[PDB]
Amino acid sequence: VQHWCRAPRPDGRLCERQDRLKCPFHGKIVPRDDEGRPLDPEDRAREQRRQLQKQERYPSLTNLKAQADTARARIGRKVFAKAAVRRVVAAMNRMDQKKHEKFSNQFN
Amino acid sequence: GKRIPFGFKHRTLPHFIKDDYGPESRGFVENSYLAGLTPTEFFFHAMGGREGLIDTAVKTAETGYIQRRLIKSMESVMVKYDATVRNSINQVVQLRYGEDGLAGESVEFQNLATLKPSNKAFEKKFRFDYTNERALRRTLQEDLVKDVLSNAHIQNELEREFERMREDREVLRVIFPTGDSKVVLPCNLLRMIWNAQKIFHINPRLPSDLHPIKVVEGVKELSKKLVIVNGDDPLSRQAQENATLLFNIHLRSTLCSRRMAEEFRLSGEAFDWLLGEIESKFNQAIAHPGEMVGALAA
Amino acid sequence: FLLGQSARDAERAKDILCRLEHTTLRKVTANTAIYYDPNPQSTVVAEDQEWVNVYYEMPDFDVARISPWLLRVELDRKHMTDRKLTMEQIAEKINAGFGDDLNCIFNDDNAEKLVLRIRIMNKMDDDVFLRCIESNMLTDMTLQGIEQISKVYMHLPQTDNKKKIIITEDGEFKALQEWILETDGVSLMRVLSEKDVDPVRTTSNDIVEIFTVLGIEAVRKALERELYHVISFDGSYVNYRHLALLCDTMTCRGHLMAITRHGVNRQDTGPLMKCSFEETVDVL
Amino acid sequence: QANQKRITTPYMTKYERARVLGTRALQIAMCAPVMVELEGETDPLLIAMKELKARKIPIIIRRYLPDGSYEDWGVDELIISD
Amino acid sequence: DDEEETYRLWKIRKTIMQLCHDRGYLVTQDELDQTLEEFKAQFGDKPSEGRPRRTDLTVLVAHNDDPTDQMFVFFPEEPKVGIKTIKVYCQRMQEENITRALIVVQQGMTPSAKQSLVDMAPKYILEQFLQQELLINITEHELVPEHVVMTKEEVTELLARYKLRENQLPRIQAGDPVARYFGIKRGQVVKIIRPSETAGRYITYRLVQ
Amino acid sequence: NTVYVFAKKDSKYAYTGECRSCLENSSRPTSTIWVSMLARAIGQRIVATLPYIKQEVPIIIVFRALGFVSDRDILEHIIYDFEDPEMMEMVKPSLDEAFVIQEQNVALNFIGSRGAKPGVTKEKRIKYAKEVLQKEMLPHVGVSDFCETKKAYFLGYMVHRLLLAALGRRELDDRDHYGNKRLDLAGPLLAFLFRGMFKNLLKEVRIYAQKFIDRGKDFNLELAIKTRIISDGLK
Ligand SMILES: [Zn+2]
Ligand SMILES: [Zn+2]
Repeated sequence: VQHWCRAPRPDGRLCERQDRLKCPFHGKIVPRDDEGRPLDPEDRAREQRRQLQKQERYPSLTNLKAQADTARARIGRKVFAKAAVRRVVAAMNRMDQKKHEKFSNQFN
Repeated sequence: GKRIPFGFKHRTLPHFIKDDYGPESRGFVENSYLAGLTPTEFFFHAMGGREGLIDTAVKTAETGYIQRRLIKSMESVMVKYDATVRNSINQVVQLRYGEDGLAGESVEFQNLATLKPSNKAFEKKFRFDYTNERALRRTLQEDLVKDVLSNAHIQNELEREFERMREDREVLRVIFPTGDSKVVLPCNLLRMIWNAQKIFHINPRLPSDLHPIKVVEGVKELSKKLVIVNGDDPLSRQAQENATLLFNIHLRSTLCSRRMAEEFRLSGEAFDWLLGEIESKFNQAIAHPGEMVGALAA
Repeated sequence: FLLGQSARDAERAKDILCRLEHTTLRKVTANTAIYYDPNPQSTVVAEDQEWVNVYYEMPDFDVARISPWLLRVELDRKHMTDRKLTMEQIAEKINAGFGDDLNCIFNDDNAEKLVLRIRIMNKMDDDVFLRCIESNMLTDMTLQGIEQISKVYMHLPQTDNKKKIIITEDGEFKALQEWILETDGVSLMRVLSEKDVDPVRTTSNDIVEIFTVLGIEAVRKALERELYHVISFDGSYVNYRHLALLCDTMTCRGHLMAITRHGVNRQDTGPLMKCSFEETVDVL
Repeated sequence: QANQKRITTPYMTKYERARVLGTRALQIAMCAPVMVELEGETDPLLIAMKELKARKIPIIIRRYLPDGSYEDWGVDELIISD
Repeated sequence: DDEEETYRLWKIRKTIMQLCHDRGYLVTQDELDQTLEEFKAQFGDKPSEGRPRRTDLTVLVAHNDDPTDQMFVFFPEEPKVGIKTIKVYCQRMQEENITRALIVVQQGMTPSAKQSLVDMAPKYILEQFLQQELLINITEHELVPEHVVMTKEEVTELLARYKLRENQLPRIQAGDPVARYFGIKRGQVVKIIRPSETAGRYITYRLVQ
Repeated sequence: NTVYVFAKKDSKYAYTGECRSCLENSSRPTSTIWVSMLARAIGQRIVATLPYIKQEVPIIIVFRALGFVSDRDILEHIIYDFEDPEMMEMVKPSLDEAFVIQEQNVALNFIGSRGAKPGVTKEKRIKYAKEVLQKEMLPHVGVSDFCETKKAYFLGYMVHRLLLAALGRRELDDRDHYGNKRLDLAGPLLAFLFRGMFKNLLKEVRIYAQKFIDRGKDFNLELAIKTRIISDGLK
């Protein structure tokens, strides 16, 4: 992993992250010079366009939707779904299938 | 399918030490049936034989069920007087029995001559040569040489037969992407050719009497006599084209005008007999209507 | 059947292989643990603290929203490479599936131990909750490939029956010794539509799935093929008329008909033949 | 069917041959007149074979076609092979 | 992420062009084979950001002998196409005065919408296709033979030849992959030509159901 | 009287360790008991299928109902060595499943509420559970009362064997091994018949004695004993 993210950080430092493909904090990794400008002018234009797009874009009573509208509720809905638990049980049963395969030579 | 299993606790028997993977321990019999078998080989051999016995004694039920089930499925399909194949409800199952409408007890393995040979070898072997007078003198009698070498009608006929064989080669290459010439077809043409040689004492050392245009024409009328899908309207003659495409390719190539002068050396009488023979032996291969092909297939 | 140069060199074929095979997260995870870390700046673990503080100082993702509860997961190298795969894509997938609620971060693919962290960031408590997330992630987070395709094999077929047969410029036939993939699950719909998967020759031995994906004449030819292979496996021989008649009887109505009381006894044969075959009382 | 065109095969099949011999033998066994000359035969089937070989059996074969029509051939019109 | 996308959209365009060519319409050979880079040039190579947009891709082709027999090809965008967009496209097709069309959904079609397709059939004929079932042109597969839809005159010649009723032919379900590709409907007879190893070539017929 | 851990591939139980118990004397037929481990929170939860209780029961309950109430006293009987972590986290989920029932009488209610007939007084319910856990569950360990430390050790052994089978430290029992089988010669078969037929003789003598005693009159043995019962039954 040789090429570095090298994007201009808000602190004036260039990123030293050694990711093969993408920077988690700067999107796709493009080759940058010692001062962080991408070598390809077209890549620089695309990055500038992406940055510009990103920059552009009974009350006194409790609302039950507050609990329903939260990350934890969403995750609980996703994981505790009948389909999801069924897939989990299937995978764990295949794990059981391997520990059933732990008797090769003998009768088992 | 595996060596003897460890039925004791990591032992095949109590005569061996544990975790013994040697050949003796898992059941390798290093004795002939004439030298005897030592007691452990006797036991392991008994186990193997028992597998065989149970197999013979437990396959049979399922196979019997399959036989019954297929029979009841297909039983009432039969070949009709229309030459079609139909079921009891009278719906079509096959417009012609087996896509060519022949019985199965009269076909036999044959071998397409033109499928495999290279383009140059096919050129060399199946293209009649009417220019070299040497070979024509060696193979054809004098008069035939005169006519074959002067006339241009004859020469064009021969070039047309080669054109048709080239077309056939491409059609075969389409049908048989893998180049296997083993195909099963009604009349055995190599054997009929050999028979005809023997019946008429065809000396392969003297120039022959057969006129190559006789070969071309006689084969054409023959191909017209071998009728599977009768009729005259366009649809019936397209069907008759298709039903015998491959027998006609094979016939037209083996029964060529060059092969027949360099390989078989038949004479005019022999050729007439051969054509009559192919016609009859073909006409006796056709399915007899009323044949119960469903029960036969099942 | 591979299409391009992938037929010849092994590496391209192996690329396509890993691009078909299903790779859930379990297959590429070494070990996991649910820690209790209130302060990211001071992890309980020492060996991770470097890249930890390399990430948490820069505030792209809030530290206040983060819960004290942690998942830490260990990836093992040789598995991690076998699928020609890197933490970037796994990070990507975990972002995709759960969205943004599940924070993820991960070190660089240089440390001897390949590590990344999924501590959440926003009935059952968070201790139970992160166990549920762990189980769900390990079970059904698809990283690659196509479900219901477990393994995928590769070989150069000795028998000409599977080799690539071509007509050279001289008109002579010549078989080629090239790369194939024999799988273990079946999803033909997807597997056809892929880069360098030859969509003209790749088949399957599962006639129903063909019949759904290719129609009724496709399944007629396929049914012929499977039967011929079963019968003539042991060198035996059976004429073709009989095999063709069985196949054509069995597809003559447009749908696949089974040779059973369900398919044979449900067509329009008239009551008496039906009662003869099976299930007499109901029929009559 | 128009008895001018006849689509059916001009050969006596094996089934038609078997049944022609069987019927004609049973009719000889019932003292019907025989059409050819007998040397010493008394088997009804040997005589039926003699008649068929000479093409003198007075039977017509009615060949039903799957549409519904039929064709009325004499056994002497049909090419017998065996 | 995007190159896959432009590749997919180009392939689907290619298979639809072959589809319309075999369904009998006029499609210039350039469209039968338009290489990927040409598509990128004409429509853009980043559809994901929206260059091209799927709405940019619609096709309109004209039948060979009859110029008024025309057929659309609409590419909606929402993976699960609602009834509303079906109303939109029906109005589109109605006002421009064409009677045939296609849809290429991505993830599916709302049950109300497939119901609207089915119920309104006698007025105009328009069919559903998926993305995934167009990335491959099935009629090139080695198993699937060469089907050929026959005209009514040929059918009556057929049934006069073999003196059989239509119900005495083997069937092909109207929802078959190849009936759908060919767009045949109940009552039509599709002729198959496949090569047989015992006869060379064999022609069979199938009535649609 | 020996514990056999099997596993059925197409099944809803990862494992099941049965014990076809039987008091050595031919007193009653064998009363089987199973101690299974539910298939794949989704942690593995061990349960037992006692005889004459209409439902499966978490084992930790069956330990509570035997008077070993605290959790640690139970893990003394199941886990003979507190160092192996893996078996401890194998037992953890099942020790959570029944955290709710924490005292002997509560667990005895829990068991006896399943059983004979729903609407029954409390004391009969606890007597029912106690009668089961003594007389019917693992008789070969002992039918007498105060056999509860023995019963607890044996049930802990059953669970130990199950947990080893799941952790893979021992092999699943083979069914066709003859060490596991017993040939059943004329003695045992004919004693099975005699036991049944003698029971029926005794019931018939009860009927006869009862009718004549109900009519206020004495009754003769020699007419009470319908001798043909044993004669013709064996014959
Ligand atoms: Zn960076
Ligand atoms: Zn960054």
